[PDB]
Amino acid sequence: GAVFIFVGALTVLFGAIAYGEVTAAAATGDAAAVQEAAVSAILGLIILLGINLGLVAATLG
Amino acid sequence: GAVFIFVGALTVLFGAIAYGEVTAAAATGDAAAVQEAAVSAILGLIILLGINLGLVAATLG
Amino acid sequence: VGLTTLFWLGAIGMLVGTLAFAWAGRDAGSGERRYYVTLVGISGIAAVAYVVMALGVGWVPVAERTVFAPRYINWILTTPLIVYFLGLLAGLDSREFGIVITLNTVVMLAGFAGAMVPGIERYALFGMGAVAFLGLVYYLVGPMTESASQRSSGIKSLYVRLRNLTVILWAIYPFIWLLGPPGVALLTPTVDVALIVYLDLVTKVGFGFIALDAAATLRA
Amino acid sequence: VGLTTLFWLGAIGMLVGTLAFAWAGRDAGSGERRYYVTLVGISGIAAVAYVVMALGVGWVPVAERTVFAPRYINWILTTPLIVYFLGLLAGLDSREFGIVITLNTVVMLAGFAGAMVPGIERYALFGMGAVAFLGLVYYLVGPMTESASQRSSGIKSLYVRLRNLTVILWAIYPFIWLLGPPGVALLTPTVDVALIVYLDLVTKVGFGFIALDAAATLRA
Ligand SMILES: *C/C=C(C)/C=C/C=C(C)/C=C/C1=C(C)CCCC1(C)C
Ligand SMILES: *C/C=C(C)/C=C/C=C(C)/C=C/C1=C(C)CCCC1(C)C
Repeated sequence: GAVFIFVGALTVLFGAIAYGEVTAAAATGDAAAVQEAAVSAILGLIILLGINLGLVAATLG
Repeated sequence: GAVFIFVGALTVLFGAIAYGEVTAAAATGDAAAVQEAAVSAILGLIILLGINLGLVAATLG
Repeated sequence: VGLTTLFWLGAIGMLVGTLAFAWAGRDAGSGERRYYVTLVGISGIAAVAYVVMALGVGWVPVAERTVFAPRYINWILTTPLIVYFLGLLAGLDSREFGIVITLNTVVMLAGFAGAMVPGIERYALFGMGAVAFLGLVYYLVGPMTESASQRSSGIKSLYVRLRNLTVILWAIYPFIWLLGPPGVALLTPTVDVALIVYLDLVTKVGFGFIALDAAATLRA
Repeated sequence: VGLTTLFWLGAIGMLVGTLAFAWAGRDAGSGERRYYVTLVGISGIAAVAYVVMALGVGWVPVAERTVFAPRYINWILTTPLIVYFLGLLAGLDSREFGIVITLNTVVMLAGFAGAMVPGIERYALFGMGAVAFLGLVYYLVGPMTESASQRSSGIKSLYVRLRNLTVILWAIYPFIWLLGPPGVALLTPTVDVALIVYLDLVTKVGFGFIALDAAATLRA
């Protein structure tokens, strides 16, 4: 039951990291750079879902 | 056990939607617009994790 | 994808649920029929609401955003049916049922009114919806769980599983209200619409499938 | 956050595991000690590798990207210890253990060599790593699961749980290789590093905690 708070909190931490790269890229005015950072954020968050689900399935399945 | 393929496939579908908004915003050269689309993608993907976990916990917990 | 594409996807997913629930229902007894009929109303009403939005109706401008009236109207109509389904499982009394349906309706009405208010006072209406929702969760996990614990093991087990699905996923909707167009508009209209389609589908159709799968195991 | 901040977080998480595993280990019998020592080596080695990267050492330029030598070197050293831990649980034979450690090592060596190759032929090396990994998964879910099924219920239960954690999460690493700097570089260096820190921590420290929690329940 705590595994869910570990996963939920790690996800926000990862989100904050991804958000930082988007805003940093934004600060340049280079649209392509923000896109690059955003594509990385999206793939990373999808991968993160797999990791969290794997962890959850593995411990509670 | 299939619930995991429902969740995994829905996540990629959602990712593709978010990716489309990022590339569309990118096509404008407006960095702030890509940032806007990317921030939405990140929050949306975090929320999506909650939904998927809720579904998984609820059916297999 | 556009908004209307997503609305069409919502409508179709709801139709699939409705068809599945109607057909699973040809196999039911006197005491069972009400469950299948309730699932048909829930998904059937949501299916029509999604057609309405897909057809471009009820897109209400509020300041610089768009709130979907049929979104909230169909919640108002269908969430009491979901609470009814749960209360039937729990074996709820006439009076206590009135209490949960009231709390439920306050949530849905407050959120609809809030989405409609351009000014900052929409957050007070949200706040009232949120407090009512906490009261709703209390009944679901407290009194209603106590009632359900007195029923057969198969019924108790389905109640807890649908209760957990309901409590966890319903808790997500207010965050989408706050982050989406009704609140601070950090979610694009499209992402907002996609999340609600998904959530609507799981809380109605997923909920229904879970019920279908347990009902089959019990009678047979 | 920067790369070095993430490396420091990796090092600290691994240290926390190592400390927890060492201390949990003061309570163990002759036949138990090897499990705790193995967990200490796994997390202890990874802790040092993360310090090395955090201190800016082993950042190897390969074309226009940076591959972290200590990443792959510490996998090479620690993954065989993880397979060893699993094989002890499964009750594996001398010969079959040699087979899984070999397959494991081929995966890690191929991925390290591939990360080092600037040209397109790095994907052939990846491919060889991937085929070996499928062979590894086969032993884990086939022969090794068959062996484990002959042990006490508590041991069988821990093996299956650690096996599932291992099979699912290890399967994610190659996708990160393909999408990150070693492959098509769609993940930024930072995101790549964050995902691997998380994954390393779960497959070592999470794995260990799961084992600690079951071991306590069994002996006592
Ligand atoms: C089929 C539709 C479902 C299950 C809709 C559920 C919607 C809610 C639980 C909404 C909750 C809200 C709050 C708790 C606060 C006020 C805003 C709302 C209406 C979005
Ligand atoms: C503590 C470290 C762990 C558990 C590292 C696990 C790493 C892997 C399972 C890597 C797998 C790879 C492939 C299957 C294909 C080739 C590329 C690799 C080395 C990333």
